[PDB]
Amino acid sequence: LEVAGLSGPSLEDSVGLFLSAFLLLGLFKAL
Amino acid sequence: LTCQRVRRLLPCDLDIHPSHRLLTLMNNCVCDGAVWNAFRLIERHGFFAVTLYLCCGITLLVVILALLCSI
Amino acid sequence: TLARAAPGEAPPELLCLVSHFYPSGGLEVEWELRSQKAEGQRWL
Amino acid sequence: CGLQQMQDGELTQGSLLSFMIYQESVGSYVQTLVYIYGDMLSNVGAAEK
Amino acid sequence: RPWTSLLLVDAALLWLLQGPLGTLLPQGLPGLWLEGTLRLGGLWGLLKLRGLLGFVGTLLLPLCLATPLTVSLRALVAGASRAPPARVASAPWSWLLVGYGAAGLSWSLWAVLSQVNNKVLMWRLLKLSRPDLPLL
Amino acid sequence: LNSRLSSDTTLMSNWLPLNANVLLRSLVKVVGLYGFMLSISPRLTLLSL
Repeated sequence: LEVAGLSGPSLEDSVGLFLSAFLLLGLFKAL
Repeated sequence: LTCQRVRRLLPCDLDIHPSHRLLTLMNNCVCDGAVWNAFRLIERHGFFAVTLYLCCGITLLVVILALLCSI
Repeated sequence: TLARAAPGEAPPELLCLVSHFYPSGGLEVEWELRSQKAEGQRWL
Repeated sequence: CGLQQMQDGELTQGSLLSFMIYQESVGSYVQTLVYIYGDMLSNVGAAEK
Repeated sequence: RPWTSLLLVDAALLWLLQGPLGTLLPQGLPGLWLEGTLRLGGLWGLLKLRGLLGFVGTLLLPLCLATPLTVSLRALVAGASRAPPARVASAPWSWLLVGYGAAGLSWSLWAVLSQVNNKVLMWRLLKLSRPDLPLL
Repeated sequence: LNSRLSSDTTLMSNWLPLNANVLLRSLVKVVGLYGFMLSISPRLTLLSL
């Protein structure tokens, strides 16, 4: 029985966070 | 992968100066010959998809020509 | 495949397949927690 | 990242190799496009007089 | 000054959202989206009141919506069949550190990224090259 | 003035044969390669950006 814990982000998760932040800041600049 | 059978020592495109080339992780598999094989791509992704993609690529150039002609 | 997250509620239903046994009768299936008596609705 | 996905079972070895080939090719093409466009712009704009 | 204040206010907001405030919020993607919106609203208000939004506002929207948005994209590509995502405040410190790093790196890239003269000169060159259209 | 007329004009048109060819080839190929790598794995395709 797996449970949710304090798992650290994977490398793909870090890349996704970077890309999402980049897109959001670009959108903020756009508007 | 039959592309990895040989080690690529020259740049994939010979019209690019060696100093402007990129040091690729996958030698001889990312060269245009190994990637853009019409028969292999048609077998793997279907005739319609490859034809559509090539048509889109060609229509990009057609659009560039149309823009130049509008002048 | 182990199971999903357990932040509270949403427990998946566990299926136990016993296949190709004779005689049909006399089979006793029991659920345990790892040893303890498992809790949860049970049927066949 | 692709190795992690393959270990997790999301995609097979052949799919990973094909995707790596395609993605490296597009990376090279996009870098070449950007560099050549910038080079043309620099050469045209250096002759401003 | 402004960075320490931002860190303190962010920590306070995350702690508040971890407590009874979070329980009211739903669970899953909507929960993360609402938590991010509340985080952004709190930061925006507490920085507008203290007059420290002159140069730190740009970093607010990414930092607060990088974790939820990311998750959404995953659930849209790899599917939502996996377990419901965890809230930002409840997540360990590594996620917060990676979010800070992502926001900072995106901010630096956008600063570097933010030409008209070159474009007009290139258009002039195209006008001059128009007579050679058949050859092209 | 003569230096402008004999060198800046050369600069303005010094790259068409190579740069134009490279740009057009890359433009033709990128769309198809992106389509293929989307067909294999949209997740890794988004990662590749």
